[PDB]
Amino acid sequence: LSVDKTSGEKHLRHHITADGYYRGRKVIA
Amino acid sequence: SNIIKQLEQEQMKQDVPSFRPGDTVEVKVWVVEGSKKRLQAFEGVVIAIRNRGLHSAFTVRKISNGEGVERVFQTHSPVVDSISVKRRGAVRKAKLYYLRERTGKAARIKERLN
Amino acid sequence: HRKSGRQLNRNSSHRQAMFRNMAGSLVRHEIIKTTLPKAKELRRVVEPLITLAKTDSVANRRLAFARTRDNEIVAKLFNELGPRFASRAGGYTRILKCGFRAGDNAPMAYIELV
Amino acid sequence: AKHRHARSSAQKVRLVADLIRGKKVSQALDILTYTNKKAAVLVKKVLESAIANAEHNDGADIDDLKVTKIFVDEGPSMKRIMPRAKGRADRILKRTSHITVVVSDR
RNA sequence: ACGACGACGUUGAUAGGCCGGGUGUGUAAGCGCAGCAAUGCGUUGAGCUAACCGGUACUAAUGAACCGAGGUCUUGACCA
RNA sequence: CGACACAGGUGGUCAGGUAGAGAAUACCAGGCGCUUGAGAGAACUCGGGUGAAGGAACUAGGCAAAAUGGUGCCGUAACU
Repeated sequence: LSVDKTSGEKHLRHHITADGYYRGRKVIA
Repeated sequence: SNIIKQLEQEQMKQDVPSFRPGDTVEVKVWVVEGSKKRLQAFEGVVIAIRNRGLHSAFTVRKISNGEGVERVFQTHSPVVDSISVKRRGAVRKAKLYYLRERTGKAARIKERLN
Repeated sequence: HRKSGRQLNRNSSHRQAMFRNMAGSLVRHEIIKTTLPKAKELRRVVEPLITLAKTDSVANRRLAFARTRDNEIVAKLFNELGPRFASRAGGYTRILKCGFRAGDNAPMAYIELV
Repeated sequence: AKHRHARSSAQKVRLVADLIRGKKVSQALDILTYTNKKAAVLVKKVLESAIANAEHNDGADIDDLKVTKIFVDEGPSMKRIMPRAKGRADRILKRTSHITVVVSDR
């Protein structure tokens, strides 16, 4: 359950409902 | 105007560019240059198509006059040595702005004809 | 070299091609996934395509089924997704790039239609 | 963890096992992430999985478990038709690897 | 060419979209009357298109990690 | 068959499938994608398509390239 910038919900597959990420930068809420 | 055509209305100012040049149109140009003893009067010369010229500093075109050995050359209009022009034939058609031919093929039914 | 023109990732043919298709994908399904040069140029395959196809008529619907070979998502572009973008100029269907996926390392967003 | 199967080369399957031979397991994870050599992965799946099974089973603390011994020597060989040149036939005496990893409490 | 170099990173116009400016071609869709037809006409000296520029941030330039010696000595004047 | 899943070699039948001057190009039927990949608009060849003016001046030799080069009418020399 480790998130890059923020912290909380995570999954080594899809983005996250908080700001979205993986390594990119885009994706907003 | 923009910084490209804002500094071009001075030299060779856009003096009411005579309707024609236009296709087959052959407006007898003018002149006032010296080259020799500065006392040269008017002059005359037949033209044709092969139009040319842009926005700011536009030029006449390929005179293509039959008289004499042949033709060529031309002074951009307007110019330090410019003056009003007149009319001629009543237009025609083909494609004015670029029209070769007429050269290397100038005869009766050939010239003054597309 | 010279200025920045188009981008032929492969050759000439492989480069109209490709644009079509993966263009009708953003009208059949509001979700597409290519690469980096991805649909950045497909953002063009769509609008052009929208507009000149905005208002329903004869001199528009044809331009539609000319770039996109399909009857299913050529009529839906009308009566749907317009009139649905009425008082809205531009911003047709943009998208924010997404992190690269497995296999061939290449970041890709998801076109989508807003 | 340990090491079995593969199709490595043994020769190039080391030097990476190097630098990560000393103590400190953390000093074995920070490094090896950037090796720029094919001999980075596979050898990382281990030593990282070696610390595993070390926590659960064979009780040990990750805070004091370090790398003690790691060697690379084994095969076996195998015939391999690897068409080279402009057109010929040659058997490849290719050899596999052996990446040993022991991350116990030092 | 790899590397480098240079600008910017919201105190943003860097790039794209849109509009406009500056350009390339050349007479549109449709319809009327055209015409047997090819396509000749009138409506349009009308459309279509662009690897320029400007305006405009509307869209896209985050977060966060990290390389990291630690003021090395023997010894001239001035200052305190 | 040729050491190998080597663009080499190897007999017969289908030469009326559709458009032309034909068993030539494009295209149904049928078959196939089994002749390693990804990113950047160098210098640096082999293949390839021709240049404003002159034009073989290159060269052992115009080698190479190009040019004339369908059909119908008119007309057609020396020599035999």
